[PDB]
Amino acid sequence: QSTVDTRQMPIQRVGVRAVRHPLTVRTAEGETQATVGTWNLDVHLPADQKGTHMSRFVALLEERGGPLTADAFRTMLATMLEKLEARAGRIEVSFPYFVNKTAPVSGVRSLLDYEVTLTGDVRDGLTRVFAKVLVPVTSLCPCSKKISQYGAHNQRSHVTIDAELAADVPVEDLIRIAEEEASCELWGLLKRPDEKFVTERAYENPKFVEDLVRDVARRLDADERIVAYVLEAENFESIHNHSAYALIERDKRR
Amino acid sequence: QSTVDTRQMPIQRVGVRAVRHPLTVRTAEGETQATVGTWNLDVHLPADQKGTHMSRFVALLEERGGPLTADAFRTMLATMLEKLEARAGRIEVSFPYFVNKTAPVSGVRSLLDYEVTLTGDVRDGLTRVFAKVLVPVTSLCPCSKKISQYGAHNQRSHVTIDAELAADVPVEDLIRIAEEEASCELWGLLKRPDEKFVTERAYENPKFVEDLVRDVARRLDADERIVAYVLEAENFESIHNHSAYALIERDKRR
Amino acid sequence: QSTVDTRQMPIQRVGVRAVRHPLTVRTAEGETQATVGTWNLDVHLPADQKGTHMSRFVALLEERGGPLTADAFRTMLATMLEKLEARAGRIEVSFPYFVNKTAPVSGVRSLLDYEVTLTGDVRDGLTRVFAKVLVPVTSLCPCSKKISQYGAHNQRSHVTIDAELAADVPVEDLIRIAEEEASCELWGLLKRPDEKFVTERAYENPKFVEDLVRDVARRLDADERIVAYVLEAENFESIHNHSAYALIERDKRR
Amino acid sequence: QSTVDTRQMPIQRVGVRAVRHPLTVRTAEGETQATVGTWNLDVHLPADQKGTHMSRFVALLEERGGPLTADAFRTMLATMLEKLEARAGRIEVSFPYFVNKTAPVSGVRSLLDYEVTLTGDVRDGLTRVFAKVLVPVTSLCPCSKKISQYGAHNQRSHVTIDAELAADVPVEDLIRIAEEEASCELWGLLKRPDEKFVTERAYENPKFVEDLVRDVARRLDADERIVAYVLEAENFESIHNHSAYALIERDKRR
Ligand SMILES: O=S([O-])[O-]
Ligand SMILES: O=S([O-])[O-]
Ligand SMILES: O=S([O-])[O-]
Ligand SMILES: O=S([O-])[O-]
Ligand SMILES: O=S([O-])[O-]
Ligand SMILES: O=S([O-])[O-]
Ligand SMILES: O=S([O-])[O-]
Ligand SMILES: O=S([O-])[O-]
Ligand SMILES: O=S([O-])[O-]
Ligand SMILES: O=S([O-])[O-]
Ligand code: NA
Ligand code: NA
Ligand code: NA
Ligand code: NA
Repeated sequence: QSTVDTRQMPIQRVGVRAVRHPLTVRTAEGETQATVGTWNLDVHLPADQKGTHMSRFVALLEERGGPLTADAFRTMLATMLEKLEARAGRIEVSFPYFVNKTAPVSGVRSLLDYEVTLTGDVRDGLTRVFAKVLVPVTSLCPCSKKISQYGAHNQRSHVTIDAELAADVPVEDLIRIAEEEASCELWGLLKRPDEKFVTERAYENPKFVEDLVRDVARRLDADERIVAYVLEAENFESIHNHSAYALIERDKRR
Repeated sequence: QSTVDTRQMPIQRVGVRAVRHPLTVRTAEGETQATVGTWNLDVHLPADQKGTHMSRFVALLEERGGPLTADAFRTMLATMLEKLEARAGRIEVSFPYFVNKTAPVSGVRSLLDYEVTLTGDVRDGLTRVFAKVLVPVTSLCPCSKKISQYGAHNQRSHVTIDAELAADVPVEDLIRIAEEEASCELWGLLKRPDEKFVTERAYENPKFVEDLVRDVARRLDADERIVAYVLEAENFESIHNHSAYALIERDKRR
Repeated sequence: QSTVDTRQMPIQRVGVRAVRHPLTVRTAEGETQATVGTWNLDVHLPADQKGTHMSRFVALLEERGGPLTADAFRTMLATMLEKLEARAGRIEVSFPYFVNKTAPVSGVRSLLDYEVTLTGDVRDGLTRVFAKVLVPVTSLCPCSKKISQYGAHNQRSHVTIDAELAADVPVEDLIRIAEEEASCELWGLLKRPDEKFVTERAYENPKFVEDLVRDVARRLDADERIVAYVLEAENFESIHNHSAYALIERDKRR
Repeated sequence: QSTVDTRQMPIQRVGVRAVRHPLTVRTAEGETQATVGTWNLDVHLPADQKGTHMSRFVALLEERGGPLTADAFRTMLATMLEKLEARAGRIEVSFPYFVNKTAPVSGVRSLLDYEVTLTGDVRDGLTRVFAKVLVPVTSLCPCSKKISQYGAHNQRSHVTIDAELAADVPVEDLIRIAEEEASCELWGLLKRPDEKFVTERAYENPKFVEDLVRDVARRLDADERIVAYVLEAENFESIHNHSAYALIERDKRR
């Protein structure tokens, strides 16, 4: 339980990685969605302690019950520190999140999948909560449209908003900013009139990666509920075998 | 070596998987191209033989020298069967492959990467060789262009040609067929005149995934060198979070 | 809607790939488990038809309701052929599947995740249903144990049973054969006495990949409910950076 | 070039991502090793500049020639900033790296593959260079061995050393530190005497993930060349479907 002097050094994170467990989450309409999560749970290990208890992190996942409300997630972080007899720990869980969506012209309903990561960290007595969402959208190239007699190259794009939250934000709030700022958002089901609509909206609203990151960042900068964010936009170029990438990091405290 | 009756059954494939190993390949331009390969080497195991020798498959990779050519690959398949004391075996290697390309208007030269898989199988008295290439290309939707006042949804597409070879075929020949049948091919480096060119040609040549596979299949059908093939085209839809997909399978001997 | 003569050729499969949709499944205890699936839905396209309707495949997923019982899956395949106006189609869905498990000595309960793929194909008037499960287990090397004064090298292994089913088989039935034939099965939560138990059981039951595939195959050969299977075992070697792979394919009809 | 006030904000990172390109690296043994790299090239964008030139980043890759050495990598970072007309930028390349290795007893020679990431960042008037290597090793559980009558659960482990360099360090030096501190290192080709050797040494040298990271950290702390580092060790538990994980982060300037 105690370290040799050559091993007398603290470990910032020690725990389980990639544990797959089912979870239930709460929508902005208060409804519960069943999803599967990949969990990472770790604690700080004091220089003197030889090792953590790995079994306890799995035990905590089995014990937990109910929707993963922002309140339960904070409770889980505190439960882990008590179960593991630790003073500092991180819990991270990623899962696919589905929003029912209405086609722009037809009104036909379809689910779209977003990748959501929720991270809680307790270090220096300070509890920090982060919500990260990957939103798939459509991007059209302004240069292609300007220099071409007809057509404009467009590609699927991923906008990743990772935000430290001062207060509760629904993920739908983060998804909405990316979808509104995108040349055009994505629907799973589109009838012919909808395809006409999204083809035309994207062309009318071309955006480089730089344009998209700046437009999304300005909206994030205005939401007080967000204290700090890392914003990434990746355009999977249709005319190339690589991607165009823009990153903006903001810490309002600083 | 020796099996119990309960374990007295032949194993069609036994050996090593995912062995990463450097390899040099003689190109159509006669350059020796150095690339990294993931190797799968396996042999049929007779009911009475309890196990193959795993170390020998790795030893063959270390022993082998010089550029990989169609003749060298066949020689390796025979060498392995002799080394492993086996009558039937399969060798599969997948590696990134690069072709220097010339931009359509400016003529600027850039590398484009393809995924090549070379597979040799000896079984039932027959030696079969297969060349599989994943070709990245551009696809433009004919419906989007027809129904829209402006624009046409376009996206990166992968054309996978998996061909059993009656006669040796350079990978470049398979890549060329896919690139020619695509709405537009892909270049790593495009100048603004090139960007204008590829935007326009894609628009002038819209193809559905069904149109793309059918056009590639017709070229494969006309090729005396290819006895049989499994052809796949996937369109990574810009307007959707999923892909459009088509597969044509054909055996000339049928 | 009709093909040019150069494009007058049938396409075996045309449809959507990698569509992520939530689904509910039924356990062998008849209970319902909520899981997320990646769906692939395609139909055969007659030479004359220019193209399928891609929107309909997504519409079918949105329309479907209730647990995905083996009876619903057959109904869905028929519904798709009618919705898409086709005569032949394939529906494939993969999802993580969780079984609550009891530790061997402590009796502590933990969930384990398996990858389950369910595939339905309707071609030549014939309906075929396939259930594929990836089961994670533990493998110990017989050679290492025999030649070493102490210790024996052991690694996580994946056993993949893909089976065409004459009649309904619960996935738990397929998982059980792999877990019983493995040097030792896997538990998410293990107390110290359980770790002693699984350390010792694995050592007492060493199995090469060949031994494991043959032991599992014999059990599959005995289950009439299975008409044909592809069995794969991969050992992720702890002493190497590659894997040991064994494959057995059986078609009882043949 | 020119921004609106709403888009008047700096972008910390803008450029190309996931560009695949061949590269040659001079090895510690002075051999020129040809490998395939995935490149990420980005530059800081000033608030007033509306966009970077994407084509130039690809042009630099095509233009660059000769083996990648520490000096050459620094020269490329400067070349890119001049080519892109930028004052701050990052270049990151990841490639498979092979070291010929000698078996512990038989002395047979086999290649072992590592994942190398070289990152150069110029920002805030400071140029920072980092070498990151993923080293595959073997880990044996000390608890399994102590509590069991026979055997000890062991598994492949990845040790990732991400080091900021005060002075140039060959990747081989980082790999050696991880291999020496591991229960046992990995060889591609092992003869039966070698198998006996590595089985026994691992058993005689059991390490927990906390023990492994602490031992590697002590070597890194003693190294004058490394100013700072993020050290990760992941044990892909044979007895579990998840991984044990530990991370130590250290900045000497702190
Ligand atoms: O590595 S664990 O068992 O503290
Ligand atoms: O499987 S989760 O990453 O969507
Ligand atoms: O997990 S996100 O907060 O980096
Ligand atoms: O799996 S055995 O034959 O090394
Ligand atoms: O191995 S490829 O030819 O399917
Ligand atoms: O729209 S489809 O038929 O490629
Ligand atoms: O995400 S499913 O493949 O487990
Ligand atoms: O999807 S399985 O049946 O090959
Ligand atoms: O090409 S743009 O994204 O500067
Ligand atoms: O880029 S690596 O040094 O984190
Ligand atoms: Na463009
Ligand atoms: Na379309
Ligand atoms: Na072994
Ligand atoms: Na253990």
